[PDB]
Amino acid sequence: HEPMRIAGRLVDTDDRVEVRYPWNDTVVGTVPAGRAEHAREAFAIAAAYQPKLTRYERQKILLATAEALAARKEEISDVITLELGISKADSLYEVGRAFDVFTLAGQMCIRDDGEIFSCDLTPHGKARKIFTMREPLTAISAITPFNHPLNMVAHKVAPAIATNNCVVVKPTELTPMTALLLADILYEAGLPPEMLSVVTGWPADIGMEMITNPHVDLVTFTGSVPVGKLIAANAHYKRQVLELGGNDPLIILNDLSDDDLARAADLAVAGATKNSGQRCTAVKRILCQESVADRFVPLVLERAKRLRFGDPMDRSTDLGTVIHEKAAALFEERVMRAAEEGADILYHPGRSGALLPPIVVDRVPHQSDLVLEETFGPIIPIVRVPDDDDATITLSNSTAFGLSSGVCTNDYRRMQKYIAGLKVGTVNIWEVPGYRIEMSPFGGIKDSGNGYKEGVIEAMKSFTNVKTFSLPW
Amino acid sequence: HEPMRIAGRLVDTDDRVEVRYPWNDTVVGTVPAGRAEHAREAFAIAAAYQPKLTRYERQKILLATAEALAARKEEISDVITLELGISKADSLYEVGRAFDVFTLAGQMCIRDDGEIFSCDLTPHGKARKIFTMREPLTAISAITPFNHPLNMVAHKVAPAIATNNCVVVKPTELTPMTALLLADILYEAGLPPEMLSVVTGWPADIGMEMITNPHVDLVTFTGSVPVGKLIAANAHYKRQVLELGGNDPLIILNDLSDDDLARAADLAVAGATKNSGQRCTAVKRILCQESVADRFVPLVLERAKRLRFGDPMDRSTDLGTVIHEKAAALFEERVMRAAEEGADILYHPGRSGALLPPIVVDRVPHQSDLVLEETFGPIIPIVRVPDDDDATITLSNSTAFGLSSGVCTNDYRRMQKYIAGLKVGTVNIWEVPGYRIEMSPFGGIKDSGNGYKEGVIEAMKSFTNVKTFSLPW
Repeated sequence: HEPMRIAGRLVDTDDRVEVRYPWNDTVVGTVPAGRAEHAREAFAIAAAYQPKLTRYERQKILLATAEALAARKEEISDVITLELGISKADSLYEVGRAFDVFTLAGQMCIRDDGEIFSCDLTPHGKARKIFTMREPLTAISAITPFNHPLNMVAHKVAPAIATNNCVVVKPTELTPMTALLLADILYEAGLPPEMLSVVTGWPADIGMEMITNPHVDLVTFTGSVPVGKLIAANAHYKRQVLELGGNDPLIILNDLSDDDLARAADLAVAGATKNSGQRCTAVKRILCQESVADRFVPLVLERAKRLRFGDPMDRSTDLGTVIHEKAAALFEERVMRAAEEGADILYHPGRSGALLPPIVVDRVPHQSDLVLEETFGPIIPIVRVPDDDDATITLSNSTAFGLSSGVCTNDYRRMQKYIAGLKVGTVNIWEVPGYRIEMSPFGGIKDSGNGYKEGVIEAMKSFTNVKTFSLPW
Repeated sequence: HEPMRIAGRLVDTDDRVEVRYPWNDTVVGTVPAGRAEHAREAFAIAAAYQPKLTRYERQKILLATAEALAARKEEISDVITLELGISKADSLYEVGRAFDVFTLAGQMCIRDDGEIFSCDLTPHGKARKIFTMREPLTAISAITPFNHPLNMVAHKVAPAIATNNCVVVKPTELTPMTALLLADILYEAGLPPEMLSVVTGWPADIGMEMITNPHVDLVTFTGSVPVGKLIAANAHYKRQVLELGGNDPLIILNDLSDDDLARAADLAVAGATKNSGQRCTAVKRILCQESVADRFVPLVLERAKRLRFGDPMDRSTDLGTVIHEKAAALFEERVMRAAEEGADILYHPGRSGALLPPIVVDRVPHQSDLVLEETFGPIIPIVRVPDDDDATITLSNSTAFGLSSGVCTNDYRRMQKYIAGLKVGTVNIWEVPGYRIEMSPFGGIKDSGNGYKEGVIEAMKSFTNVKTFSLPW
């Protein structure tokens, strides 16, 4: 039972949004069905407040938050698992990521990336210097998805704090409780309350206000392509940082030894199945060159069978549920359909509500919905691709997405060919597409994002205006 | 009489857009009334062509262009003056600016701003490095205003060349001939023709295609607020760099000696009247603190009276016309009206068609349209402000714009207070708002721009995607 947090105040409403635990579809919490007026108030407070925190004070708040996350991780991951349905293993891991986000944002506070230009450069030159500096925006709108109820909020809120911005968060109504808890932690860690609000409600009531409120200088959104494209249409003349899906490959080249195939298999399974496969950067396509497929697939199969799927609150569970039963149903459907198109299902112990096992499918036609569309579940789909890198690259690039990628090979020449040729934001050699540090530049192209980078450092830049000034010299 | 330049080809149409010389309203040229299909063809060519120029080759082209601009400056400034009506003095100066743009873009080519991250940073760390690199976009759409028929095209086209992009430019139908000439110079300088097209036509025909063409990854536009806002609304899910007007102050603080007032007066008159006052960063509001106004105003008056305004092709003319007679009429109107509201017209030798003298007006109510609106002409309007910096800053910040500013003072404390307090993209101490180098970060906030920086360096970043790659280490 959680009210909204509007600049530190608990704000309630009559109507409720029920939050259900996807494992057994029971109500585990309720939050307000907030309305435009609530967001509107949150933004007015945000706009009127001018943060004056020193970099030291910002760092203290961010580092205090990091410890609170560590200290309370069991509690916080319980909340995550209860609304999202991912295993405690995955949700404990999420708290670790959020711990990194706050720690790195805290540490980046001592950093000033100002520049200096000399002006006596051309025939038009002058004896003068130009200096750079950053300033915060009026207010920032953050809209977050169900997949990382904690880490997604952390990524949007920590850089805002670090830069003396005021942010208003609207988490998805599917997983709003983690956000509300994070706000409480932040207020306790000493954040001036005006710097953060978390509002909840139905998209038809409060969603549009997040996009159109006149005080909002920047909308930062992570979510689906259709909602993303909608936002891009409706947030006129506001800066927008849009992080949409991925359809990311793990590419297995034919130079690999059997030992290496086994490591690549480890990556494939982990990358496909972590967070119940609910990552923009999950392995959604395992592109295996024909030559090595017969050796590779059995290794994948063997690993997929070891995974324990079931009760997410059980600490020995590897793989919990996906967000809900109809997502699970849709994913299994895409599997069945691939099979009818010629795919070979190797492992499928059966779906149970929102609980999908780590289904292994081989010889997936790469046109088939399963892999052409983004499939946001723990499917392990192997697409057999030619023993030709140009063909492999063209195939890898043939979807509407372009976020991240993983390539397993020991041949440098081929490595750099893929690095140069994949149309994506990130190419990871010998790691899953999902691999990054919380502060490296993160973002996709094509349908994966509108082309701006995120991660702690780029978010901090993104959340400021550069002001220049020049002095006689 | 000039055709469009579509990837090096001369492309004509039956219907013509007449280009008129604002000095005497006669037709000096004609260009095609291009249509959506022409733009569409330019963009298809752009998208299909993958530039492979080395950085060396790019630099050669850019630097060869610079020398052609210097070599042909008399010819080029003639073309500018004949379609825009600014004095030869101003149009020669414009060629110098474009000379700088190409020179600096050329020299910035040897630069690689790639970064390296170590990954062994947290408990989730790995023995790995992440590396950064930049890649060009599919196609860039550039839309330019009448203001700087040459320099505005230069700023959009040079960084595109420098980054192996393909750009399609649509100059305003008011001053399209300079753009067409620059395209010819670029082709001669060795640019692969696919990398540049210049199309012309009515906004109602070809304008929208520039905004919505599916190959366009980025729209870069400089122009009016209304047209800017329209573009922001219509270019869904495209990156947009929007540079709108300014309403920029020159602020005269009360610490100044009479000697310093005289220098400040020089800045006020130059900043107000240069390019016939047709700069987004023109001095449009001279905010003089009361204490010094009686000493300052006469110094302004005296300098305004020295300006020679008349035939733009006369080399001793300082001040040519504005873009057309109805703009001129609108600006004079705002002056009359300010006078009715209590302003004091000190010098106004009379308007003649599009030719506006450098009108000096004192005691301008700062609510009056003349200074509250952007007045894009060589008006010299003095607004008397209180001997209070907080009031001065609040007044300066009270318009819908926020681009640049100038502050004349010798008191460091007050300097830094204005630097921190003015809500603008740039604060120039002891220079006009318009002062910058062609490669320093340039851009406004509020109604002045959508919040992204331009100038050669930021443009180059803007016109690329950052791709990261990581290697086991």
